[PDB]
Amino acid sequence: YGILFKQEQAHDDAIWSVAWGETVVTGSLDDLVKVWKWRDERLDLQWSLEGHQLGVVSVDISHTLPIAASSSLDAHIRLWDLENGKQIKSIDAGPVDAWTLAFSPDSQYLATGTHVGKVNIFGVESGKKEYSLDTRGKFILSIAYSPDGKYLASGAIDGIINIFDIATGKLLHTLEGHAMPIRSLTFSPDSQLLVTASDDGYIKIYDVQHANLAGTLSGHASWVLNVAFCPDDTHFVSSSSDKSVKVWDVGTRTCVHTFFDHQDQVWGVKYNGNGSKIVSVGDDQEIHIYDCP
Repeated sequence: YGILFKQEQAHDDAIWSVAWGETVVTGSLDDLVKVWKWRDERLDLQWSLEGHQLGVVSVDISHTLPIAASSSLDAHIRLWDLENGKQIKSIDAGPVDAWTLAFSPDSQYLATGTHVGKVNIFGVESGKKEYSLDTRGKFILSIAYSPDGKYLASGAIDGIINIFDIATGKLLHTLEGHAMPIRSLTFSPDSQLLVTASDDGYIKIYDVQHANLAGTLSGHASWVLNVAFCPDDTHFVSSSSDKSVKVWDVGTRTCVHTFFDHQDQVWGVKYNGNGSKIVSVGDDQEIHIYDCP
């Protein structure tokens, strides 16, 4: 493991979210969505996407199509054409009704968490709200689709996690788990495990089928801001307010590596397509790319 490339001043304010598709997409409070090309060991900026009127909260990239989606504090979601750097369309989510974004496995739907306790599912082609999942709870700070397309999970500001059945729209389970905010959750590539991160500094691992807690990892000294899975289905990576990025072994439930070369909160981490690179972004406005064996 090791630091491979650093882009200083990637953005002009905090970068809260990043997605890896060759192509890295970053969302920042400076209002911009930037598209970066990872090629021959280098990162180089391709597009600077203007349109949002206020800071960007979340971004995602479609798995099948060359598009990215951003949500912003300006109450809009924008879809972006990655091939030519232009905006496809802009959707009025509503005031604080658009926090974190995620494309569905097939990129026909885009889900967003709301301040009112709902997960709003938007249609990529139609631009309209196609349906809503209701937790009946509190500010939803994280959402995740299970790769297999069977489930959606949402983590709330008061520590409640909800697992929905995406084909019936019914709430299948509601977990107490944490009592602090859950700013990130992610399903594993085989859709069997659900890993959740929390302000309490603990990462919790749930089996999805039985819905029970499998383990808890200590290792972050402050808020866990992000968790993301390695394609090889065994590793995941976490980032935190404590300025560190950690790589974990799902099987042994232990830390394999920590990177400390960030000087502020690290908000975003993802593995690339073959799990040989990790990208990290945060408050220090830098993009780091790490090499993995």
